[PDB]
Amino acid sequence: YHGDSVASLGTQPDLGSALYQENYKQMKALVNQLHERVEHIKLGGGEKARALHISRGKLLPRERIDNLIDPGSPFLELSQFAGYQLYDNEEVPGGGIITGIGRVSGVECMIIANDATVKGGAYYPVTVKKQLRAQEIAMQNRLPCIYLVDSGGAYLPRQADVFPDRDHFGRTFYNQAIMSSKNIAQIAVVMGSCTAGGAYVPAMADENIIVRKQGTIFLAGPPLVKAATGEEVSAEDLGGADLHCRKSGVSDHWALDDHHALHLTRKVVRNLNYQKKLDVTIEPSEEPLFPADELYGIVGANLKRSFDVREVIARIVDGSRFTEFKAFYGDTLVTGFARIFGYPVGIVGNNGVLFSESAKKGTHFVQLCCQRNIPLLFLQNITGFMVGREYEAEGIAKDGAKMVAAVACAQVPKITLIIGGSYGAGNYGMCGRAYSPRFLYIWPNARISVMGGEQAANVLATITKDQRAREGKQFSSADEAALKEPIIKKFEEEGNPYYSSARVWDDGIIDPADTRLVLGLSFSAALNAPIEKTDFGIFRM
Amino acid sequence: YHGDSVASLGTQPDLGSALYQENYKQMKALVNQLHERVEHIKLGGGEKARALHISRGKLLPRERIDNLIDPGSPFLELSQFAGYQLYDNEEVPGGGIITGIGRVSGVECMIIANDATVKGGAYYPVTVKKQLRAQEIAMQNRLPCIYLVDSGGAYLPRQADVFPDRDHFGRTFYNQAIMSSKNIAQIAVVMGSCTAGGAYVPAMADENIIVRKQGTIFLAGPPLVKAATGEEVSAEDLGGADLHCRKSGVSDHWALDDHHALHLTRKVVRNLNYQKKLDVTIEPSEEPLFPADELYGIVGANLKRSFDVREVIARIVDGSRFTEFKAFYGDTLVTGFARIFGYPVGIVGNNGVLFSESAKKGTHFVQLCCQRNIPLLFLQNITGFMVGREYEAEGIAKDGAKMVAAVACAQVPKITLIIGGSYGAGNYGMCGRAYSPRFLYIWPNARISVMGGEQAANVLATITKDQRAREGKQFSSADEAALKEPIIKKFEEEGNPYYSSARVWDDGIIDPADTRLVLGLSFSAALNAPIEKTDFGIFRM
Amino acid sequence: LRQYNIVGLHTNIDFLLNLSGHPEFEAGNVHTDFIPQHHKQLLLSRKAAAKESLCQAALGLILKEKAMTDTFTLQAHDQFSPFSSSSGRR
Ligand SMILES: O=CCCCC[C@@H]1SC[C@@H]2NC(=O)N[C@@H]21
Ligand SMILES: O=CCCCC[C@@H]1SC[C@@H]2NC(=O)N[C@@H]21
Repeated sequence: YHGDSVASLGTQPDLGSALYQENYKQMKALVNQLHERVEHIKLGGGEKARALHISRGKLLPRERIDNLIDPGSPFLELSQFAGYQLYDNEEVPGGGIITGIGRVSGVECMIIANDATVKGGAYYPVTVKKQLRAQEIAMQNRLPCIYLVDSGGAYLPRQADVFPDRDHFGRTFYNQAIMSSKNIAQIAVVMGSCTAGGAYVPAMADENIIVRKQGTIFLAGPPLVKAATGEEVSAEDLGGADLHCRKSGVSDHWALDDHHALHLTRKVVRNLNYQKKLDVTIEPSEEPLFPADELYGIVGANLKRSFDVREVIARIVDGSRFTEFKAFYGDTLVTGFARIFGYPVGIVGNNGVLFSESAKKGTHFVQLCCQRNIPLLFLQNITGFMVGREYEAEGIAKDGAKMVAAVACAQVPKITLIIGGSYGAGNYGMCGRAYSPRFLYIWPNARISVMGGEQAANVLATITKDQRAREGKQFSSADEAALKEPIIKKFEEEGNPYYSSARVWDDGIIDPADTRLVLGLSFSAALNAPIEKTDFGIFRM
Repeated sequence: YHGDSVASLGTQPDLGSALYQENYKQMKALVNQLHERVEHIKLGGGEKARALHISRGKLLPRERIDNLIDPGSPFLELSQFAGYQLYDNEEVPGGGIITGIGRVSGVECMIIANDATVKGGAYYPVTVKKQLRAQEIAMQNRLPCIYLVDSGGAYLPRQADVFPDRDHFGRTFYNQAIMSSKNIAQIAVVMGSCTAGGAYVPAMADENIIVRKQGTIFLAGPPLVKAATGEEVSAEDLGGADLHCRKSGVSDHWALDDHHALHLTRKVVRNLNYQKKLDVTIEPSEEPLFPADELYGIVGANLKRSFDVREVIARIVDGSRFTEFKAFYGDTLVTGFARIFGYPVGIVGNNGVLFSESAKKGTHFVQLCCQRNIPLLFLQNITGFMVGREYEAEGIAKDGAKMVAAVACAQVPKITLIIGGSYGAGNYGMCGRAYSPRFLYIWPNARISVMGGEQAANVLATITKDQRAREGKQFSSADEAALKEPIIKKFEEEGNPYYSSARVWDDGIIDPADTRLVLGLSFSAALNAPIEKTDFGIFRM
Repeated sequence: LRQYNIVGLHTNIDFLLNLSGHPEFEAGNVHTDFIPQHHKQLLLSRKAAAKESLCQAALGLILKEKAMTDTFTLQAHDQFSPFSSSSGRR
């Protein structure tokens, strides 16, 4: 029996209020800025590179994905801003690689396509990190991996940051071998040249497809062959679909053109003999009772002002229905049960400074979700931990550690959304990047750093005021901002969402109006893997 | 293909026959006696206690259950007669506690509610036993436990029978901890005062709900606080929803009144993320081909007369369809396959004195059901084992033991119904209380004891006739009934169904016309737990 | 007119039924002051409902709950459970 009437969250905001008008205007500008920057990244290398790419009969990388996925299906792209201003004078739109989750033949798959228009598809250090992140997502959720291979090899000027280390280019083949051993299909589509390590990708795949003339697979390229043995051979003769398809045997399928190869890929996925099974209970979906775009006015762009996280929850959960847990205890933290697109979810969101009661309340809640195998969603808007002599005497650190330890051991799928600040140990307790959430997203107004910019400035303003008061040479107020202004600028620049997203610290910057859709797609993908039993460590009582 | 026509059990009784008329009249009187006694127990403590209970704004205990379970759903109450005349001068209707199985939010749950109108909710020795029996049922069938806590603590005058032993009050918290470790949800609803051990129940629960002003939780009550420290504090200040909800943190949900708390409880169960799965094959249900009330005439109240157990079977199984196993071998025992409300069941019922062939036939049948994971139903109407020099020489004890040993090790759900006598070792072979049947019910005409009253009388009439014949002082016939009449009275009084049910030896006395419904509800609840593989001991061939 | 039914807004259906009921209209003595002259008769206050009608409404809530129970049963694996009955029997 599910006919019981229940209360719903959310309240109608005052659209006429000046605060709402200002907050909407500021957030809208950030979203517009985000949209137009993505439009530029959409163009990849540029008109000249794109014209050259098409002149060879090859499809553009994003057109390949459009044709690969099911007609009209949504595509969840990841880390669109990787490499954004990362390198001083080189522009690398999207890191030279496009990764995302889409539906192929009714199966959710991870798609990893090299962007040949960007630096000829060379692998920059960020390119390796983006690919490794995609492989990690695919393995944790048992998503088949499809590699649209069109690459130019490693970027020699930065080889030390690509080749040697554990998380360097070598790890890519290690991940392929491990996923294959777990029956997570690895499909490679050679739609271009692949050289040196690139040739290993088709070789390490379970099933492989190569285009008739564009594709080439050589461990040593023609330039190396000539230098080593003084022989002149074309790339097609050294590699090519015909040689590998008919003589070398490296090719499992032979494709006439890009369209044919994509059609073959869809057939390969259909033969995986895989059917999705859900471990969680399901209920019919319902839209939230409030418009999502109102989040612009409610949240704004000023992190100093505070808002009720329940308002954010009311606009993303099915029917704006929410069962709060321990509502009046540790009120700075909000925990409760809801449903997104029919899936059950336990939501943990910050509503102020973390206290001992808040940490205890969170630790209790996380155990409940793990016991019932309920996915967890974290909404990070932190401002730090309570600071005080009494709080330390009562083991706030001991309480805060309780939550870091429960969150780490939880085996239910975890998704983190940074809707505000993320500073210090508060990041760890709220399932930061270091704690392996299945996905991590940030809003365009977020800030992340070891501590807030002001705190670092004020702290230094104590150390050197002390330095010269205790030493005895006086240190004046103008000497204070020759100390504080450079610090605040640095933390503002390095805490910017684009700075965080340019490096792969999050999986993307998302428009707040799209929060519900992104969460729905992410949780749906995460449910492809069975939920395991959670084993906890010692709870330091 | 299930279109085969099959034979059906049952025959039309001779309604005009004098035996049927007499048997119907006697059984009807017993049922009417049972009904009116339950009506009195329904009233609990009485009008004055009930008026006082309502005057405090609290719902009556049975009204709480009505509001908790799904609208219109049946409620299977257990041990309604616990404490019936158990204590010399104290009336304890239902033992001061109401236990049963009902559907909450579409999930079968065990509900344990203290009856505050009975002795202020104090825990009598029978009260602990009734609660422990309910917890045992919930654990064996994986039923979530809901505690409607309104208690006054242990009954001090009888503390030695409540506190110390393994099956005493302490075991209640042990059961809660064990079920929680197995993911069997424990939900406590504090709708009144709970003191000393009572305060542990909300603390030991996975999720907890407390009413605004009625509920109070404290390890030490105000009276103990004053004696120990000489401080005067009200119960609300010492405990109360506000203190635990907001400061102590013992409370997970805060409720305005009894209605609000019950509404919250339904929400909590809906978030358990549980879905029932059946291990057995299912077929469409069908009503029996004969009226159930005819069981009154067929069975009667005279245990000396015998009836065909097949007649009882024909009036409870779907379509009165029954496949008998080894019909002509060991005919004193009836075994076969049937279906009740679509569930498959193997039925074992007595049709006379147990013989070596009957025990062997039963042992063979029980192995069949365990192999196929088929629930077992036992219909006990026993009169003893075959007595004879030849039978002992042929190992009747060896044969009888074969059945005791197979029945004990069987892991399929087992339900026992005593429709007649239950004496001696015949009780053990037919899955008595000692053999952990999931449920045990008795008809109002049943008798249970170590042996029949007459046998004990006759046996003594041999021992003392011998005592004085062998000693030499003559012992006359009038001396015989000064021996026999007290024995027969004792066994009649202690074998009465109310005597057996007042103590928790069975789960209730049920009207024969309700047998099919009770079995259907019981088997449905027992299927919430997966059926395990059966491991047998050594069969002494 | 009595079978014309509207829920969610106010309507003149009740006034029309009262006007058709009025005896003068049935006679055919119609004049354009009919509504002002018979204004008190045409607009009439609600009367208290009979206990019978209240019984029907109670049955309607009970039967609607039974339908809701039936809907859940169709989704459930245990379709034939005795608990899914709406018998309300102890
Ligand atoms: O060292 C200079 C270039 C020509 C010699 C390099 C040799 S060829 C055999 C071996 N394989 C390589 O890739 N490099 C060395
Ligand atoms: O013994 C007489 C009553 C007052 C003293 C009892 C003390 S108070 C501390 C401790 N806790 C109890 O419940 N009883 C003892």
